[PDB]
Amino acid sequence: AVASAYQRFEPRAYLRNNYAPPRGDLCNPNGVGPWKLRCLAQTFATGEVSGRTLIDIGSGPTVYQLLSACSHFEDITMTDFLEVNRQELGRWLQEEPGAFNWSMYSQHACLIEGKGECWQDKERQLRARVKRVLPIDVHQPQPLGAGSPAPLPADALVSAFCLEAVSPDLASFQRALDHITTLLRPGGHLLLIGALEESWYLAGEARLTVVPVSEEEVREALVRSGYKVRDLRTYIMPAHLQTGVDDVKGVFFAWAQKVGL
Ligand SMILES: Nc1ncnc2c1ncn2[C@@H]1O[C@H](CSCC[C@H](N)C(=O)O)[C@@H](O)[C@H]1O
Ligand SMILES: NS(=O)(=O)c1ccc2c(c1)CNCC2
Repeated sequence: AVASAYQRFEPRAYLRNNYAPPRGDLCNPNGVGPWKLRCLAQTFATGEVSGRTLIDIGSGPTVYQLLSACSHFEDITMTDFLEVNRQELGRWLQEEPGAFNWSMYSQHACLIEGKGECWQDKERQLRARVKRVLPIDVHQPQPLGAGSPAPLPADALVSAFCLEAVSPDLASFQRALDHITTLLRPGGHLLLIGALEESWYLAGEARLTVVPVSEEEVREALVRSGYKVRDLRTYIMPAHLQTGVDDVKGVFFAWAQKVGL
């Protein structure tokens, strides 16, 4: 019944808590922001993660996780359980009033990538390759998609801070991973980012209870679901980034392959 708590989820508060200074201050190279974008950028740059269709699971109200991705997939589908979030994304996609400002992130993605691209072009490219924002539920064996417009099976998947924040225990976690994995073409690639050893995090009046997982638990989970773990890294949270919006201990990044056998 996490969903019950997620009913009170405030997008603007979530964004403010996790993507605005200090955590949203990309100037310092030792912060999470740089780190996250760096993991994402290096991965796609290897050129091994490519295709036509890609799906972002539990996008929430954020778009940074697709910044380096849009360069490699022409059809991008973003998703999220809450309508509030799908709407918050819409504001940015259609450049509506009050949309969130992702400039710092677009810019840094451009710096790390090194193609001399300007942030305006990357944002316009991402906006262009995002075809639709679909509701989803990782708890359903068929992720809230009876007959979804989304091209299946997607060529790749990306998920940031979703699974561990929507499942109450390690098993819900494991099963949810199984659910989304079905959406992925064999030989496909998964890019997973999430909290390490986190039990709660706020979001306005919403106070989410979550499953504290370790790098090892994540690895085992990926393996159980049939992935070869291509790359798995962890960022330990510095004291200055440890605010009162949660109790994260670190952030992990995983690059996995749906092993076709
Ligand atoms: N059953 C479910 N299946 C999938 N997503 C769910 C869900 N219940 C809640 N969510 C979504 O879980 C997300 C957790 S926060 C996710 C973080 C976001 N991807 C980022 O990178 O910042 C929210 O957008 C929330 O609405
Ligand atoms: N500081 S951060 O940008 O790396 C980040 C992003 C999302 C979430 C957390 C932390 C922790 N709680 C889940 C949401």
